[PDB]
Amino acid sequence: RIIYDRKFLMECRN
Amino acid sequence: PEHYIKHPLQNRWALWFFKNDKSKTWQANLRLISKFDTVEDFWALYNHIQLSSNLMPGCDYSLFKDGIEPMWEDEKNKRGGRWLITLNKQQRRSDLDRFWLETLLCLIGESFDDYSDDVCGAVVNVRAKGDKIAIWTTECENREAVTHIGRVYKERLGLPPKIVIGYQSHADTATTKNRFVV
Ligand SMILES: C[n+]1cn([C@@H]2O[C@H](CNc3c(O)c(=O)c3=O)[C@@H](O)[C@H]2O)c2nc(N)[nH]c(=O)c21
Repeated sequence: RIIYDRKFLMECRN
Repeated sequence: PEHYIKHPLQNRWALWFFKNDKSKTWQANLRLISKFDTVEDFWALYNHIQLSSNLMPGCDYSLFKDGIEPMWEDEKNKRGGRWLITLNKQQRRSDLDRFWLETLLCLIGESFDDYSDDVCGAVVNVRAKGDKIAIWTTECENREAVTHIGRVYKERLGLPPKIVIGYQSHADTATTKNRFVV
C-alpha cells in the first residue's frame, strides 16, 4: 500500500 | 530512477460530474470526466476544473475508485454508508473548497490505515439550500472500520468537538437517522 502525506501532496502542485 | 517517474497512487480514481435535468433519468445525468493513478495526473486534472463553490447550483463532483460508480446501485456502494457533512449558506466561501480538497487527499493518500479498502469514494453536493460533502464506505456493518474512517476524517478537516458529523446507510437514505456520529 502506498501512503502519501498531506504535506507531500501539497508540494506536487507545481 | 526516481527522477523521471510519476509518483503512483494506490488506487485508480475516476472523477464524475453530475448535472440535474428533469427531462432524463438520474443515472444519465451523472457523467464521467477522466481517470488517473498518479499524484501528477491528479493535480493536472484538478487544476483545470472549477472549484466546488463556483459550480452552478445542482451539480455534483464525485471521486470514486476505478470500478465503483457514484450510486447506491453499485455492489460496493450497496449496504455501505455515508459520512455526511452538512454546510450552511455562508460556508460556501472558504469551507466548501477547503473541506472538499482535504477530502480528496484523504482518499487518494489512503490515510485511513487498513480501513482504506472499505472506502468507496466521495461526493460534494452544490445545492442552493445547503452544501453536502460525503464519504462512502463499502459496509455499514463494519463498526470497527466505519468509526475509524470518520474519526480520522474529522481530525483531517479540523472540525471543533462541538460539531458532530453523521453517518447514515444508503438503505435509510433511499427511504432518516444516523448510525454513528463523531
Ligand atoms: C446518489 N443518488 C441520489 N439519488 C436520489 O437523489 C434524490 C435527491 N438528490 C439527492 C439526494 O437525496 C442525494 O444524496 C442526492 O444527490 C434523492 O431522493 C435520491 O433518491 C439517487 N437515485 C438513484 N437512482 N441513484 C443514486 O445514486 C442516487
